[PDB]
Amino acid sequence: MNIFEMLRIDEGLRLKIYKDTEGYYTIGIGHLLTKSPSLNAAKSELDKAIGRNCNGVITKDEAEKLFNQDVDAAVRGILRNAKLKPVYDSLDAVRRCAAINMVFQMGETGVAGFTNSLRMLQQKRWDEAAVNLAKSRWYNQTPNRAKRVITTFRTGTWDAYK
Ligand SMILES: Nc1ccc(CCCc2ccccc2)cc1
Repeated sequence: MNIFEMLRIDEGLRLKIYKDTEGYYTIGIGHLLTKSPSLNAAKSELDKAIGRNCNGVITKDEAEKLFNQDVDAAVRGILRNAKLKPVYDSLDAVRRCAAINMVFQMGETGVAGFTNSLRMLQQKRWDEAAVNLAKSRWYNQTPNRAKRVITTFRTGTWDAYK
């Protein structure tokens, strides 16, 4: 198991525009296109992302290209973030994957919330961090996925994905 296999489990693969768990137009392996309710706006974003006229449909190769870019972008965002980088650097490789997973799903908009979770993770207080992480809109709205990610932070193993 690695971050690509982990996020492929959590996000799936769909080759036509679909709505994500929040109702937002998405394609591929969890590639968010737009939060606008306009399907036309989403199709424009898709064409811009692929560099061709797609009318809402892509191939698996193209979905995987966006996926590689999106994982890369999540990592690079963690490393540029003054609050996230020290915690990320403090973690082992498996727990780093859990961190990338959360930033893939939610961007960096939830860093100020999760301040306390971040401190517990840096302190390696794993059971306490797991309790705090679950006290969240994230957990309530996507509980099965959050439970998998939280188990990964708690244990440093892939048990929740096997
Ligand atoms: N949006 C959002 C972004 C970040 C978090 C913090 C938990 C994940 C993480 C843990 C360690 C290092 C980097 C990221 C929560 C919400």
